[PDB]
Amino acid sequence: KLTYYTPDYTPKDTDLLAAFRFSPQPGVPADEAGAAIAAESSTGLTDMDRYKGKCYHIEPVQGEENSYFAFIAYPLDLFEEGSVTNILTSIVGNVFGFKAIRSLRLEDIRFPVALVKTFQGPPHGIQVERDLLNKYGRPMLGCTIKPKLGLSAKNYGRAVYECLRGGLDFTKDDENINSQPFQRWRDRFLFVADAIHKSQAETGEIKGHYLNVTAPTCEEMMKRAEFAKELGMPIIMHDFLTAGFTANTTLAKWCRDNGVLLHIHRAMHAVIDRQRNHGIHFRVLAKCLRLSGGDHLHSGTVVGKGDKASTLGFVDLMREDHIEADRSRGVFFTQDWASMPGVLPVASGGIHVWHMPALVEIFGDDSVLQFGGGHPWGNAPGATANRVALEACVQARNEGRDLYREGGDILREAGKWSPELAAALDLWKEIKFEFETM
Amino acid sequence: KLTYYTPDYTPKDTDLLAAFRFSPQPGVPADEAGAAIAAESSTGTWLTDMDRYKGKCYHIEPVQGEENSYFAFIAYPLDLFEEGSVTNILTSIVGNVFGFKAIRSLRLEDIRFPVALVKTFQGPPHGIQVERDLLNKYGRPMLGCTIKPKLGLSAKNYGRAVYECLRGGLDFTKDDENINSQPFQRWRDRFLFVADAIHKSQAETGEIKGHYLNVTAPTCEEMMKRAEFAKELGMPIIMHDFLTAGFTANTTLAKWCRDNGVLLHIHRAMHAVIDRQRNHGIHFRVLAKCLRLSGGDHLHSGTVVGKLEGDKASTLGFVDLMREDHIEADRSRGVFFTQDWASMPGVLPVASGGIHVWHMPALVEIFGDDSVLQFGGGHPWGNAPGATANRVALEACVQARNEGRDLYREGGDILREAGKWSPELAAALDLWKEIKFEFETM
Amino acid sequence: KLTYYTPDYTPKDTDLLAAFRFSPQPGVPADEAGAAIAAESSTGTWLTDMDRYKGKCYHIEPVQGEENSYFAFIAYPLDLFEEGSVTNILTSIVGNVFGFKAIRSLRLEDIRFPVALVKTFQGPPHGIQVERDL
Amino acid sequence: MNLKQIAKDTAKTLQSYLTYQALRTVLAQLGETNPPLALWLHNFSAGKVQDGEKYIEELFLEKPDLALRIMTVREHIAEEIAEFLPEMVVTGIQQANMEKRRQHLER
Amino acid sequence: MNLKQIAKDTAKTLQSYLTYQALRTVLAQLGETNPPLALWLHNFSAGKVQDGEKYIEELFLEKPDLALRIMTVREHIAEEIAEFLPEMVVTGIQQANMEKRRQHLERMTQVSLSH
Repeated sequence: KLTYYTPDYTPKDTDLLAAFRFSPQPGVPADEAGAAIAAESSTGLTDMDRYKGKCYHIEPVQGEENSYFAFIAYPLDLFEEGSVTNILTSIVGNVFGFKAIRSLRLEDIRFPVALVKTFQGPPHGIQVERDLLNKYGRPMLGCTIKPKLGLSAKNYGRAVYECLRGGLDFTKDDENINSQPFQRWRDRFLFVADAIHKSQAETGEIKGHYLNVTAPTCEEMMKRAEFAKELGMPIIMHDFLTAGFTANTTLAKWCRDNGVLLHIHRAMHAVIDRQRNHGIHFRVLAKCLRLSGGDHLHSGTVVGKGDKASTLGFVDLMREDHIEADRSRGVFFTQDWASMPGVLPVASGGIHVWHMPALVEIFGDDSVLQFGGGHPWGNAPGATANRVALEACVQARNEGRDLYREGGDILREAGKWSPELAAALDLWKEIKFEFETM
Repeated sequence: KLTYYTPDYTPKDTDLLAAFRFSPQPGVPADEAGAAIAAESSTGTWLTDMDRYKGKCYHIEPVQGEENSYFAFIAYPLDLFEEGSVTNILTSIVGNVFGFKAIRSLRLEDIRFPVALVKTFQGPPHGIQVERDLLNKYGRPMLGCTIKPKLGLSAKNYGRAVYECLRGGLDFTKDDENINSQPFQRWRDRFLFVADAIHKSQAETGEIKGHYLNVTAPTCEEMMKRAEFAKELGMPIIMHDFLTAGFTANTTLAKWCRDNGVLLHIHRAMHAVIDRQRNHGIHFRVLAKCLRLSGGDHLHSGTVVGKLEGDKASTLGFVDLMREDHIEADRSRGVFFTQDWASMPGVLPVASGGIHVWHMPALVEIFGDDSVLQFGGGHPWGNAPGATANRVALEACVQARNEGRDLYREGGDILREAGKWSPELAAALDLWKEIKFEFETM
Repeated sequence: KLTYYTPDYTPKDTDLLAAFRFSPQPGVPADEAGAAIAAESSTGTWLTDMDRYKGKCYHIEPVQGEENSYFAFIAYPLDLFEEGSVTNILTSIVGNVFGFKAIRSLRLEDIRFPVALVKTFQGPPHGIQVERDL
Repeated sequence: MNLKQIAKDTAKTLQSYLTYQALRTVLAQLGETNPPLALWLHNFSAGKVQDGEKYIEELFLEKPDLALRIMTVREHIAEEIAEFLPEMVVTGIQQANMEKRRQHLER
Repeated sequence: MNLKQIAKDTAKTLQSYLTYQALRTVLAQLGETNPPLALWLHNFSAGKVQDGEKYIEELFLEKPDLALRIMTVREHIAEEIAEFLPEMVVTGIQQANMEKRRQHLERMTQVSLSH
């Protein structure tokens, strides 16, 4: 028999817990699978009983036939402190190649408080960040320039200025822009710096741009990050996934040392988190970014797509200090963070203005509403439209209004004060379906 | 009015090319998909001549047999990509396009790196040819082995086991891939004792010995701290988990290696998360071209005998892809584009795990001289005899090949004969009372 | 109205704990002492939920035999303390509480470092087992 | 008399509603794929939704490709969710009838 | 394809439409017993039929007997006509879709021959 499947073991608080979903191959018993997954990820003069990873509960995912949830407990000694990399390598390294499994997917991980205490986490995080940006009482506005290259840094710089002066809080570097032949990075930085300085002065509001430090080598990434620091830039961005966890963990400590906010872009995530039957779900990765270090993280749009139930869950996970297990929202185990600070979720892509009151009610004041492209009047009026729309919503909420059944009016009303907001709303003649009455 | 699907465009040599396979959702036509994939990875916004920067989807074909699966070929201007940066290449190609609501599944199959771009990367810190001259090992594959178990073993003792192996006639030894620096085996100590084993065993065998030291760490700072110290001990080789550590961190390490003339072993931990499923993700073939580019001298290509057919052809293909300088496009081996490397050195494929001695003749006939055949766990007499067994089996195999024998048809005998000279090899072979199926006759 | 003496509080695992023994001056009741000691080492000032940060004195007992000597148990939130810093731990626990005019004498007897805090320290550079192998 | 044409009309209604749902799918799929066409479609569709069968006829005269596409989508959604609706509208009303009667019983 | 969402909506819409049809049943039956109420209910519900539970919440605030009556009527309707539904929708959609493609094929060949 197997000593890697222990159906009676109650997890010690100090354990690291993992929830996997798998389909075993025709013939393979579930307990064997859960145990091999346990064995391989952990260990296999045998007072080894300390270090072995134990598989302590298996259950069938309701509905889905040939689907099982396996819970595995890991001792606090298996993992290098402050290493998200080693955490992964120990958990995901090899268990995904088993010929006895048709597919494996990592759903959730409970990081014990004793391990969490060995990570810096966000270099600032929600609470602090506001005190620094002086922004309070509303979600923060940002937006993405379009297109990427084909714009001389002088123009990208002019385009950025248009947006920040239009009444935005942030603008963003198109994520596949590091340093290409027709937009070398240092130039972009200069002109973006100048766009912040101008627009901030004229508005009397703290302005930002997520400068994209992501680079080939660590050496190079620091060169960029800190020349950005030289310019007095408040925020830089990083593609934590395609760059790598090690490379990031690094940048995040630097950010705390230099008091620079960190915007994390989740490039490449779809390659891993998309498929239900195989891979790592985003909720895990989100926790690991919180652990590595980052002040913002694209939690993706909510209003497109189930998506909802599962998204709200990990938004809770990257924001709160204590998170109660609730399977219906995707929360497999209760999670403490022991005063490690929260990461601001970022709603990106696909969203125009009509979505505003939804986005406010779903996400609340601690979120970044990113608006990548296009208003019939240019960047500045687009930025103004989107600001008024937001201000209108924060106040409508505070007065007590229902942002779902009233969203329509709230925007049409404030629409009669900003002609820029008026033209934005005009662009989308809405579709409602009524059934044939009378 | 879709300028992102150009069926007539013949690619320039300086272009980057990419072959995706996808399942379009009900309703979506194939050309709508390939174009969107092209747009998103490149410009994607929808007075200038933008044309230069727009990535073009230039050919679409349905997968033979498979229904609702298509291959999409896309060309990318050399200007889209930052130099030496695989990170940027990835973020540009695999960054977003995988999330499309109009796509059931997407899998990246192959990439043609243009010579013009290949030239902007350092590649392997040394590569096959150099490394042979460095270690003085020629005319045979290289023998390594993994120590089991992981933790629950002191430095003094891990080190002892490493010595036992290397002294028993093996080239290499390796850290378990989840061994970095834990509450009961801090790296500084693992490094001290491993170094001692190498020096001793090396002097005792009169043969160059090495152990892959796992410098994989939480921060670039820490990762370097270790490599720096492995250097200080005069170690000839370190290992690094390029995937879980990330490509940026690696590119960095691979340069450092060339500067300090330290060989760089590359373990692909967590590869299976991406490369397993036929219908979604990236194929290891790509990640291997990437690992070649970023940097590294060895790379775990997995074994070819545990896993069955179709891995075979596909694996043979990408072994060639990381070894050779020019690789003809051959669809049957899973090679979508002809790849050059403009004299960028080759990576030694490493055949890892699940393989014992019996596999030896097969492994040599498949991988040939330029390979690393890892052997982790277990011989009835201990590490050294186990090592000797494996070593003699190999020596016996090479010569049998050089004499001109059929390692498939004669593998059995070539081992049985050699076994009459090494009792250690005897014990090992006799441990596997092998099964053959004959149908009933008479 | 003393929120620094909580006789029913069961300590969390992540808490720091401390056992003081003290001689209270004539007149001072034991619960007044333990609470003051708790307050001073923690917040001590006397719209938020401060409760998290207030260190609680959770048990008091007289020393067997010795008259006018009591043991005072106090719990400290994991958040009160800087990581790897014994200095800070000390300054927080033994910094001030020893000077009280209402106390004849104070002696710190033991501290329970929570595993969660222990994990933030490097500890011995090698320690028994390693050093033997060294 | 009732149930015969009550269900007859409800079928024609469901038909029309899935067409709207097919449209909103093709909207989102185009939302990422072809913003220009997505924009056009959305504006053209506004209000029309009422009758599902009349809508395809109208869309056929403008851009026939898109009319065809929605037809295949509505067909796909019907075949893949139809069987499950009876076990939901009934148990959805039954769950709403037991819950609202609880509110009346107290207040 | 986000069918989990598309199912729950068709359920809530069908439920909101079976609330409207329950109102038609009580109206035509109460049209013979109460002309003043047949006009009273017609006035109160005019343009409020687009949500099933937003309609019931307001009718509970007016006449609790009328609110419970619709609740049992819509209870009966779904328990009766819902079983035959899917068969009708699909075959209905497939009959129509096949016919619209034929009409498209006839409009296809009429533009083919004139070319």
